[PDB]
Formats: sequence, structure tokens, C-alpha cells
Amino acid sequence: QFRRTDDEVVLQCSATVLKEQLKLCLAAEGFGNRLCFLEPTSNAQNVPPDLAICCFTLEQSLSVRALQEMLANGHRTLLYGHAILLRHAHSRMYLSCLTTSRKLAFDVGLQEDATGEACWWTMHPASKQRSEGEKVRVGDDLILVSVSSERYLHLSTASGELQVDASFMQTLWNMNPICSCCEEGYVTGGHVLRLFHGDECLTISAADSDDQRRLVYYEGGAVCTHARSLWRLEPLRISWSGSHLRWGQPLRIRHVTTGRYLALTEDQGLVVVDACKAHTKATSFCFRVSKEKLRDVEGMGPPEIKYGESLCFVQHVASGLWLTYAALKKKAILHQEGHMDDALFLTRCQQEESQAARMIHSTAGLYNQFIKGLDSFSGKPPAGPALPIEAVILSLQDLIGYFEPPSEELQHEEKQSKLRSLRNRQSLFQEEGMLSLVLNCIDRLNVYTTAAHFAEYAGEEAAESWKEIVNLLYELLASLIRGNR
Repeated sequence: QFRRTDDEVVLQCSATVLKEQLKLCLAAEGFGNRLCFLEPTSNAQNVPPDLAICCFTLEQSLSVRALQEMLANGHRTLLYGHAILLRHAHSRMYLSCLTTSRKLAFDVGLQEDATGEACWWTMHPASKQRSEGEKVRVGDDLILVSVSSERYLHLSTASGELQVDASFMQTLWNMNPICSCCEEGYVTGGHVLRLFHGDECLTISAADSDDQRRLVYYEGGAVCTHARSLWRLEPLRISWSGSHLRWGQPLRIRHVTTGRYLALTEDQGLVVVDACKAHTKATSFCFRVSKEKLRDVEGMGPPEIKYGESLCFVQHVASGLWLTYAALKKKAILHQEGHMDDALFLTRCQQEESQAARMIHSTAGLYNQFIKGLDSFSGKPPAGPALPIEAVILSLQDLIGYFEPPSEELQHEEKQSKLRSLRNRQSLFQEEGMLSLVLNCIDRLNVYTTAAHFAEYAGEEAAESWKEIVNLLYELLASLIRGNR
């Protein structure tokens, strides 16, 4: 009931939309975009929210005396009046108050390093029900104050869209628990993992495949180490979603890089589906101890399912159909009776790989839309929606540093270990067709002789970044191909 450090939390606030309360979570991508935005979580029943980038970890919780002291030089409970540090689970960046605007208001984004006063936030009570120095409890409304700027974490409404900023105005914030202390080696929600059969694991086809990437297979060999075989387990509850998985408990199974949802469909059968089409009935699965006929807690719950050691039959909830195969790669199907050997076991993905899979997802989506912007005005000299110039430049810069080789001056032992990581990071991107993706940007950009020629077909404003983006694309291309052996 108390909040302790190292808890995983989301910062939730609420807003009234056409006479109804939409709940919203604080979210940022980090790479390609530092700025926070708000993720609607109210329509979960029909459209699963992008929860992965909403998760923060409570790194440290400090007093004024404690904070002022650290700036000059395991489970502490959160007390009102404490300053907290929130690390972004995906980007490993810290929630901070920036120095940019759009009113006298700062932006709320992510910071590369927990340096200076900018990434610290003090907590204050919503009412006379709680007081400064008291344990911060579940369900409490919080006011959060930027240490650097003395401003409040604030929900904004301008002109029409929901947004976050730092304002002189105040916003009531709920800090919802995702997960707490976890039983070692047990499956919890929000874990990214692979599902093994028997070696063979559950996957979708590789990039630019005739599939359109919609179909599910059991495949062997190299896939088992490729990003396409990774899934995120998502229970149908925003709070305590990161709690232990329980047999028979319904969940959604999300493909990380593609961002689509394992589903049973009327026409196609067992497939992978867009977030928007992922309604509960279509997309709810559970693990079953066996295929025999056959109230939710508020904590981490009982640990039931062990990584590697537990064999699980996957079942579609609405239909009671079994996840099985058709009689190397085999097609995954849903079948009334299935096969005597349907039971899968689960292996937890590691953080570096897991992070990389998500980075692929964002990058693919970003550059794909940047391409759609170019295709739109190819023969037209605009109505075409603004190109994500600002985001592309940062996305490019971020990946370049991400793939940068280690300094030659580093010791041999450290070099070797750092090189293996680099090579593997590269490997994952390459297998997802990031090279072709970068190449298409270059090819479509290069149709143009210069900036002015580009400007003829695109805004003069867009043209000011054409040489930079082309140079950044080549640099990334080079960084991806480099052998680093």
C-alpha cells in the first residue's frame, strides 16, 4: 500500500472528454523524441494502449537536506516532501523539466543523464488527508513540483489536443503501481519474451515478406536469436499489469517490433492484428496447465509460472481454441483439439535485446511515414502532411551514437565485450531490414539534385535540412554495415 523505491509506476492524470473521464498516462519514446506526451488508457477494452513507454522506475527518493547535499558532492519508502528521480524503463533516460516552450511554460521530456536539478521532482499532498513526511499511499492524488523551475507537472488543453507541460497551474496526478518486488524467475506481465516449442519458437515472417508480416509460425535456427521472435505479455489491467502471471488469467500477446497483436479473426483465422482492431474478444489468450475442461488480487499476487521450467498450453479465451500447428517452419493455427505436444515454455528476453526490438519498432514506423511524405509529393510541385524533419534528424543522430564503435584507447578486455554487443545490436536491426529502410530514404531523397531542387517539390523550410538528413542517413548506413570485429 506504501510506495517504495524501485517500484515500477506510471503517472496517471484524468481529463473530461465530451462528458466522460478519459484517463491518461505520461509517456515518451526517448530516442528520436525526448518530449513526453499522454497515452489514453480508458479504451483498453477495445484498443490496447502503448504501455511499454509509460513505465518509470523510482530510482531515488530524497529530502531537501539529502538532495541539496548530493548536488554538491535499498527500499526507502516515499514520503511527501521527498524529491524523486524517475528513470524511463525503455530509454533509461530520466523524466525532467526542459528549457524549451510550446504562456510562460517549460516542456516536459527525457534527459540523457540525471545531472543537475532538472530531473528531480518533489511530491505534495492533494488534501488535508495526508501531510508532509507521511507515507505516500495507493490512490492518493499528487502534486509534482519541478525542483529546477518551481513549476507543476501539468495537463494542458491547447489548442485542442491533450498535452503535458510544466505550468504555474496544477494537475492532480495518480501514481499507479505496475510491479513491485518480484519472485525471482517468475513470469510477470509486461515482460518481453520468446515462446519455445520443444529450437523452434513462435514467430512471424521476416521483413518485406509475402506474408505482409501478418501470419504466425513455429520456426527454427536463427530466428530464436532474432528480434522477430520476441513478444510482450500484456494482462487486461493497467494497474498491477506487471504482477505475476497466473494460469488462466487473460492477456494480450503483442509482437514487439511490428507492434501488432496476436488474434483470432473471423475471415483470416489465427493472425497478427493492428492495435486499433485488437478488441478483447479477438485478442485475449491465457496459459493453461492442461487441456482439461475447467477474484483478481491487488498485489504482485501468487507466483505461478516459471521461466523455462513451466510448460504451458496457450488458449484463446473467447473460443477456447488451442494454439497449435499445421503438419523448418510450420504455420501456427487455432484448433479445437490441437496436438499432444502443444505445450510451450518461456524464456525471458534480456534488456539490451528487448530495448533494441522496440527501437526497431519506432524507427521503422518513423522512417516509413517519412517515406510516405516523400511519395505523396513526388509528382506534385503542400497538402502532404508535414515531414517529421525534427524527429528524423534526432532519430538519425541517436542511432549513430548507438552504433558508434568503442574508443581505440579502451583496454582489450572491455573492447572485446563492447564489440560483441555492438555487432549484436547491429545484427538485430539488419535482420529487420533497417538497411533497406535507410536505403529507401536515401534513394527517394536523392531524386533531388540539391536543396533548392528539393524545395521546388517541398517547403523551403523542409529544404533547409535536406543536406543534413542525407548526410545523416549515409552516416547511419555506414554505422549499420561496419563489421566491428
